[PDB]
Amino acid sequence: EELTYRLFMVATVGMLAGTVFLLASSREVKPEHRRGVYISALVCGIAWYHYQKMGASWESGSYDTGLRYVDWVLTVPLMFVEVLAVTRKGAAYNEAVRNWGIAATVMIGAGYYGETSAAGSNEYWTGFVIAMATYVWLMRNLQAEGEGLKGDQAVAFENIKNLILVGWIIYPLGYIAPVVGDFDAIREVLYTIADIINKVGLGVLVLQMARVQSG
Amino acid sequence: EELTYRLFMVATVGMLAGTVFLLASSREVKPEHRRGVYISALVCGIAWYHYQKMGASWESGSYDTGLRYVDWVLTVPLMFVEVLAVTRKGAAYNEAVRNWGIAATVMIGAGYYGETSAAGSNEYWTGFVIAMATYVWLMRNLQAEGEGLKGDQAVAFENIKNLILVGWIIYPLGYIAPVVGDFDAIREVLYTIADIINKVGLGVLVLQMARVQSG
Ligand SMILES: *C/C=C(C)/C=C/C=C(C)/C=C/C1=C(C)CCCC1(C)C
Ligand SMILES: *C/C=C(C)/C=C/C=C(C)/C=C/C1=C(C)CCCC1(C)C
Repeated sequence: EELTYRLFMVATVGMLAGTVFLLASSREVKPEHRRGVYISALVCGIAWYHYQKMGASWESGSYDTGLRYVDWVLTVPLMFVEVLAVTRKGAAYNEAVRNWGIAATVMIGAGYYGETSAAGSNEYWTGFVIAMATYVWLMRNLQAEGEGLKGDQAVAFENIKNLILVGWIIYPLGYIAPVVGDFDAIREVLYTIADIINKVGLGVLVLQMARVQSG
Repeated sequence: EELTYRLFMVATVGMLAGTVFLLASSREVKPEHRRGVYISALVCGIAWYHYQKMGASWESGSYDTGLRYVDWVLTVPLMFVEVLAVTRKGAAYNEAVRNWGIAATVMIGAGYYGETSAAGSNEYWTGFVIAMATYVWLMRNLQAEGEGLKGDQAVAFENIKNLILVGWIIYPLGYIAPVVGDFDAIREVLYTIADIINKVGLGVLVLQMARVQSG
């Protein structure tokens, strides 16, 4: 139980560092590519706040699984937005933002729907199935987003895509874990680590893409 | 105590109502003038969320006074943004957003600094002066913003400006109340009512300006 607490504080500090790093480095890219960088720092700042609330809620003996999903419902759509903001602009950006944003919201909501039921129950499987399908629909969209890119942009986008494809697998895995057995304490540890890597990492890589686009 | 709880619940409903009204209504204006409407819906959505937490917190017995400031620090800057979204575009917008945003953030921060100390204390008066100066600077900026507007836009903007000018006076007044005397229960009530009116109201008027700009 102490490790779980300690990791919430480590994440708190990492998310803040990520936020301030990204805000500081935003001045280093051309204004027309800063949007993604700004949304990235926002994601990290939201996560910074929620990890503080998670950490307080854990050492007080009241730990709300709820606070995790509140974070995800905000940050997951925004993480798609970070990415779309460096791959698109104009009407096409506003369209993907709406369409992918809604899909990411539905994924997390289906998740929460299933999570708040008995594991193995019908609600649980329904949640999994609908979120998993939306997850797949999003990963496919993200894979399609790279087609047409050239040179250093293609390489920069390849890194953002692969961070999400590989890095986000742990979330559905964790959801499934407990029907396979007793993986409850470990899931909380792994998700925290994952969140730090996925949110600071993606910000960094969005910042790298924006620099490429600025040279 | 009971009225305060009651009002929290009413606010929660009112903020949600406002959010859905503004999102539904966003299709009725041209894409180029929707931004301010979208931010106004966001503003209402954030307050919806915080008022649910404020309600639940109030029922605890031990009510967290910081929740209010968490909402303000997010929403107050966004309200200035939703205003600048209908009075500005391009570079000017982005600059005003940064600077008025910072200013608004500082105002609420000073407030919080002073609110988290003894009433009458040194810390208290410092928070007040800094927040008030910043408030004054903002209102003076808001006033200047209408210059050059003609006809129906000048009228629509007069309404935005007067909602903020008149509607936000209650906040610093409530801050000073405690040093006159015992006003803790009533302040909560008045801030709640004010928030509904200022947040939903401003959204409606930004929508109305967007409609005017839409022809
Ligand atoms: C910063 C946080 C991130 C990127 C969180 C991502 C979470 C997911 C991709 C969750 C996915 C889920 C499914 C695909 C199925 C099971 C239900 C969820 C919500 C755990
Ligand atoms: C939706 C919430 C709104 C529009 C809240 C507005 C809050 C203020 C304008 C607060 C202002 C303050 C000062 C001018 C001085 C005393 C400290 C504050 C923060 C209460």
